[PDB]
Amino acid sequence: EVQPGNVTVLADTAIRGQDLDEARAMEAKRKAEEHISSSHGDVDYAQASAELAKAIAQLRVIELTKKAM
Amino acid sequence: TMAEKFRDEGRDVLLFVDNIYRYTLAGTEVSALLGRMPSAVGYQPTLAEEMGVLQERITSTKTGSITSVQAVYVPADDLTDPSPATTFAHLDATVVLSRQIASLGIYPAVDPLDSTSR
Repeated sequence: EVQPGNVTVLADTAIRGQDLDEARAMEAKRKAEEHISSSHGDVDYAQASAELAKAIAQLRVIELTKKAM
Repeated sequence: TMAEKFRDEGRDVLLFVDNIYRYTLAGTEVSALLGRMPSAVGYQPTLAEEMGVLQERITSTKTGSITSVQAVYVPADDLTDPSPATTFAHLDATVVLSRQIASLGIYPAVDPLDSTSR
């Protein structure tokens, strides 16, 4: 887009067409039909969550401190 | 003794005891003066026998029946204290009341994960 005194190029991140975007959409439908769920990549949250789940297990604190709740 | 007289006459009776824990506490108060060595938590050595010799005659029989409700104090809310622990075995239905439920204003404060019945 060339303007009176400015010019801006609204580039995009990946090759765009119709042969490609259609394959992307086909796979987006396929992953929805067969309930295919990928994992995220967050190894940090994964380790922290596993330590937090193991630490809180069989803890039974509320039976012990007589917190009425 | 009065409940037993009414039972043997062929009737069927209700017997309400206001707090049976005091019956063993009064024995604990006197035990050491009778010259007997203390047991687990200062309780008399004959706790289970003093308790059984009473609760074995409060029963229904082929000639007549006694239905009984007994309040049982548990000291310091400790359900494992020797006295409640030895009392549990002598009852058909045990209803266990808890302070952590009463403090919520939920009355009667029965604990349904500990109340049980034969």
